[PDB]
Amino acid sequence: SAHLQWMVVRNCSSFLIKRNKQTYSTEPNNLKARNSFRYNGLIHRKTVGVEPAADGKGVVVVMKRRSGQRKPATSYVRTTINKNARATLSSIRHMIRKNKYHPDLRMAAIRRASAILRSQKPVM
Amino acid sequence: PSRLRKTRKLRGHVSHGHGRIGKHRKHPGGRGNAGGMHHHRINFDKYHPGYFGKVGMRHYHLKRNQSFCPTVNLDKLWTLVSEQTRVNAAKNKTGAAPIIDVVRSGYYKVLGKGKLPKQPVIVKAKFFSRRAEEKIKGVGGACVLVA
Amino acid sequence: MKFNPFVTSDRSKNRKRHFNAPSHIRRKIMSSPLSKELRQKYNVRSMPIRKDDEVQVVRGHYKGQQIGKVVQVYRKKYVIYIERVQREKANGTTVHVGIHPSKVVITRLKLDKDRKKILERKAKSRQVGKEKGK
Amino acid sequence: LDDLYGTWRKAASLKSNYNLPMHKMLNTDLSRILKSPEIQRALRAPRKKIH
Amino acid sequence: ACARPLISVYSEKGESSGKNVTLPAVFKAPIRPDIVNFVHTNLRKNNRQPY
Amino acid sequence: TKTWRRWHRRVNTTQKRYAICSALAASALPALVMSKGHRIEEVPELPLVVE
RNA sequence: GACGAGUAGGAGGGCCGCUGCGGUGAGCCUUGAAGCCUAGGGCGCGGGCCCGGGUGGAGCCGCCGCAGGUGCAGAUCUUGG
RNA sequence: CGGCUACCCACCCGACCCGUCUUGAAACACGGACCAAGGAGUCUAACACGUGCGCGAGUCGGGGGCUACGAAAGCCGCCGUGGCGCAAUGAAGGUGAAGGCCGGCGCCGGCCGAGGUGGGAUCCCGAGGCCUUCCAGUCCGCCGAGGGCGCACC
RNA sequence: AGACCCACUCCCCGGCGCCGGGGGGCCCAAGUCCUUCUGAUCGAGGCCCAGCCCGUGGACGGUGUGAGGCCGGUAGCGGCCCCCGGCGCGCCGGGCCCGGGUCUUCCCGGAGUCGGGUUGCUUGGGAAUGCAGCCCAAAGCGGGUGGUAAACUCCAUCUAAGGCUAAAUACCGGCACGAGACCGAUAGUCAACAAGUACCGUAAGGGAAAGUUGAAAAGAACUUUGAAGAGAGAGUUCAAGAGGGCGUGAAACCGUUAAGAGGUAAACGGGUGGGGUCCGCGCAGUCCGCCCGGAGGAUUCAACCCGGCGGCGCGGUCCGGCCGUGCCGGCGGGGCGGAUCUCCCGCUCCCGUCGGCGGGGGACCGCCCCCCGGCCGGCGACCGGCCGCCGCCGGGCGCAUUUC
Ligand SMILES: [Mg+2]
Ligand SMILES: [Mg+2]
Ligand SMILES: [Mg+2]
Ligand SMILES: [Mg+2]
Ligand SMILES: [Mg+2]
Ligand SMILES: [Mg+2]
Ligand SMILES: [Mg+2]
Ligand SMILES: [Mg+2]
Ligand SMILES: [Mg+2]
Ligand SMILES: [Mg+2]
Ligand SMILES: [Mg+2]
Ligand SMILES: [Mg+2]
Ligand SMILES: [Mg+2]
Ligand SMILES: [Mg+2]
Ligand SMILES: [Mg+2]
Ligand SMILES: [Mg+2]
Ligand SMILES: [Mg+2]
Ligand SMILES: [Mg+2]
Ligand SMILES: [Mg+2]
Ligand SMILES: [Mg+2]
Ligand SMILES: [Mg+2]
Ligand SMILES: [Mg+2]
Ligand SMILES: [Mg+2]
Ligand SMILES: [Mg+2]
Ligand SMILES: [Mg+2]
Ligand SMILES: [Mg+2]
Ligand SMILES: [Mg+2]
Ligand SMILES: [Mg+2]
Ligand SMILES: [Mg+2]
Ligand SMILES: [Mg+2]
Ligand SMILES: [Mg+2]
Ligand SMILES: [Mg+2]
Ligand SMILES: [Mg+2]
Ligand SMILES: [Mg+2]
Ligand SMILES: [Mg+2]
Ligand SMILES: [Mg+2]
Ligand SMILES: [Mg+2]
Ligand SMILES: [Mg+2]
Ligand SMILES: [Mg+2]
Ligand SMILES: [Mg+2]
Ligand SMILES: [Mg+2]
Ligand SMILES: [Mg+2]
Ligand SMILES: [Mg+2]
Ligand SMILES: [Mg+2]
Ligand SMILES: [Mg+2]
Ligand SMILES: [Mg+2]
Repeated sequence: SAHLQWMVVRNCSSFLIKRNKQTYSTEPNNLKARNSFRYNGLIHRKTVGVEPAADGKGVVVVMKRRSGQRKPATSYVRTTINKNARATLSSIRHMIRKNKYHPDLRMAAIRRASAILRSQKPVM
Repeated sequence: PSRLRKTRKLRGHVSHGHGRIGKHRKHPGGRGNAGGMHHHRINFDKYHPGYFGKVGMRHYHLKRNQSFCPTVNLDKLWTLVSEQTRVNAAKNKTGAAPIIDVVRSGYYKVLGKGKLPKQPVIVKAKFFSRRAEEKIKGVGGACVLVA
Repeated sequence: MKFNPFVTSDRSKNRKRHFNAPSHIRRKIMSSPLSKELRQKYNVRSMPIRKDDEVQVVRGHYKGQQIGKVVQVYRKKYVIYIERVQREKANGTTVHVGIHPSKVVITRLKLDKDRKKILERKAKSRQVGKEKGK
Repeated sequence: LDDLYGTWRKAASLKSNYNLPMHKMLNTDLSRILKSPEIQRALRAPRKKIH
Repeated sequence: ACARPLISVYSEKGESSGKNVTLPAVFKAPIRPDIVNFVHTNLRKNNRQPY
Repeated sequence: TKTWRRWHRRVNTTQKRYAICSALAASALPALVMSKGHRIEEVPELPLVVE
């Protein structure tokens, strides 16, 4: 399930990293990149993910489907968004809120998307 | 493991958890059970009564096979045979009673302790207790002695 | 991985057997790879170095395309000396610089009666090996 | 594998006597268990007002 | 739980074949990392040469 | 140090089979395999059965 | 909300420290590791730890578990200076 | 210009050298020039207690046998022989762990059947009541006088 | 041994001679490919749509770092050569011409030994387990043993005082090997090195300290002061800040330079003040969202069209599949177990038969596998195709009071 896997991953996963009184999680679909039951991207049936695109512009959003829980190859669908910051934020906000697809971390996804967007622009 | 033992947290303490007035000497009270009659009298009387002295007769060449006689109780008597034996005997209308050869199971003596269900039996044992036999007779059954 | 229980895998024993090997084993150990022309001609990948072979240098400060003949094979130091791979000393006298056979490619073999039969045996063994493969 | 370690209802056919160890709990989905009408109905009102 | 899925068999080329066998009940056995760690700890000492 | 240190430890067979059964059961959960760190992202399905 | 002393002694927490083993960091590293020195910047109550500068030339560490020949100021302590 | 902290100096207050034995140590009590490295409750077996895991009136292959790491790992079950537990008491001969009621002549057939009291966490019933205009009114809950069958345990 | 019946010959060596498991020798795959650091690469990037080549070979070691592919080896039921071996044949010489059952007749046993008494040692052996010394010292339906001495009386079990025998078993000496959760030069054997050596004791014996130049000696030509030790230049090396006990190079200790202080021994905790060292790459001091206004620049928003993807109970009750650690029915086809019962074969007693044991077979029960049908639940450890809603992406129409 979810809690069953969490009780094993919480202190044993390879993505886990502890140092300087802090612990994180480097799993590919972890918003805020911190080790918690809320933001883990492997032990949940439905998961969202915000990553920078292959090109230096845009953001790719990864969503986990419903059928292929045991099929990692087809479990994730990647959608590339390349537009203005306000439109991208609206698109992600609608994608999570109006689909009711894990609405617990929609704000965290928006924060990550904004952070990626400001990082992609040229730095003065 | 030595990692979790108390010695790891005793470093830095001079006496290593053994006292400063009376140091941890080698054998302050003798070796082993020394002085059971003299200075360990209180311990050997408050915790080992009957320890000193002989009693009874002496059996020089004792062999356990002669006195070997495991016992079983009537509550476990039906457990020796399979369940289908008991259910068929209960369902049986001709009054035939199952024969329980406790010797084949590996018990020589039968002791009557628990309640015996109302069902005819034929217990074929090597020894019988008085109460065991009367319980079998009372519930309806037979006792067969074998050598 | 190795499966023969009679062959060592211990580092200490292998080093001891290498640095205390007798001269007739030093000869086989100090073997140099043949050139592309030589291997495609005699079908032999490598041969022990000899006293009168024309060789090049592949790695080191003296590497290049120049061809030089060996002058002696100092098997005690795992070293061979070449015709013109040398440096001057303080007093000005020129002394050759030791080069390991592993970084030496043989260009022309000083083939003899024994050298030819060694090459034929090695070629025969690898040919029957390839045939056994398919 | 089924013949080696046996099914839940079928014991192992190659071991002398073995069967899969029974679960201490079956429905491991704690969130689904908590977010059900049966439990939520028989609950007291929350007190999330920090004093 | 109680369900038993149907795991397909892939050919050498990669694509899924027509063969499809049910999941053995062993794969739904309880997960006990405590027991696994205890067993691994105690069994890894049995191949240890003395010193 | 003496040669007769208790190097070897024995474990009950029931829990020996308990551990491997739990290991096999955990081998079919994608979260627990990625937690182990194997690159398995594009694998068609974790219970990888081949012809 | 209340409380905070402490010898011998007991217990608990150590993201305190050392060595090796199983896993793990697509870990570090001749574009410089360990070790050592440092009037350098700090953190942690503390055990200690992370960066900066100089020598070094070949190995080294973090996390999860396992194991110990695992922490010195003394013992008219041992060896060496 | 800022930097408590880490280098040096100056001043005010405090300030006897550590360890150990001792009721009492800075002691005119003993050990101690300084520095580096080594250095002291470990291991085997037995028992007891407490805690973790598996199985459970059963439990255990520790010996033996079958099939690089692997001298591992898996399997035996008509290899559980055997250890521990399931029965105690007596020196031993040995013995070895509920009964009550009804009818006939201590014995025969049938019935009830495996303790009682006090305290006992929890559970069961419910005299009524928990309001939105007011009355009767049902269903789902909640609280509750009082009454019970009473875990473990004493 | 005799008589009467049955009954076999191929046993055994050893001399000679023809056939298909070890001891060593010699060998067997694949990059020094293109750039790039370096002093040297075994470092780093790439090698296609043969994702460089080999792989039954990615153990290890060496090679100027850290190499599957440079070399030795490594894997291989891989190859060739020499010596020897246990087998399976042939002749040749001789050795023995040997066996079982029934009946009849004879024979048969180990002595200063057992045992008894005593003494001493040992053992758990206790009115004496075992062993030994002294004394006595035998018998043959006898003797020994039967864990309390003795007497009597029936039993049970062996035959002492003669001897041989592999196997399973022990191994800190020896030969050759493999390995390690061990030690890493004050550790580990006393000894990693010219170690039981140097060295001490008359002797028996005691018994050390002691590893690291550099990749390669390339071990510093030559000039200069001094007799020389040894300096100053120069040169080798990436490096002499590696110069022949030479990797790294701490502390105690000492010199020099720089800074400060100094008559209550030095040193220490709290609090400041002053001086130095560097740090803040500081010395006109943070921006982040929303709104207003001005200068601008875009192929531009919303709303529609098509295609794709996802979610959603959509559809109170769409259709089809799968599972149950759910159940029911079965003129279904099976495997496991049973201390539930019951035609055939083998074995023994009796004159093909009556009465017995073992095995097989059949029936019955429990569980499980598969097939069919009917319900319940799930698909949120386990879904497919339509329809409905929503979201997202791409391509168009969109045309600037929208949008960026
Ligand atoms: Mg103390
Ligand atoms: Mg104590
Ligand atoms: Mg003391
Ligand atoms: Mg005392
Ligand atoms: Mg003691
Ligand atoms: Mg007295
Ligand atoms: Mg080989
Ligand atoms: Mg306190
Ligand atoms: Mg160690
Ligand atoms: Mg200092
Ligand atoms: Mg080197
Ligand atoms: Mg010291
Ligand atoms: Mg003062
Ligand atoms: Mg003292
Ligand atoms: Mg004293
Ligand atoms: Mg005194
Ligand atoms: Mg004192
Ligand atoms: Mg005084
Ligand atoms: Mg004195
Ligand atoms: Mg004293
Ligand atoms: Mg002194
Ligand atoms: Mg030390
Ligand atoms: Mg306990
Ligand atoms: Mg016992
Ligand atoms: Mg190498
Ligand atoms: Mg490469
Ligand atoms: Mg290599
Ligand atoms: Mg390579
Ligand atoms: Mg090669
Ligand atoms: Mg004696
Ligand atoms: Mg008698
Ligand atoms: Mg005899
Ligand atoms: Mg004899
Ligand atoms: Mg003999
Ligand atoms: Mg091994
Ligand atoms: Mg030394
Ligand atoms: Mg050293
Ligand atoms: Mg030594
Ligand atoms: Mg030394
Ligand atoms: Mg040195
Ligand atoms: Mg050294
Ligand atoms: Mg240097
Ligand atoms: Mg150096
Ligand atoms: Mg070096
Ligand atoms: Mg030095
Ligand atoms: Mg001065």
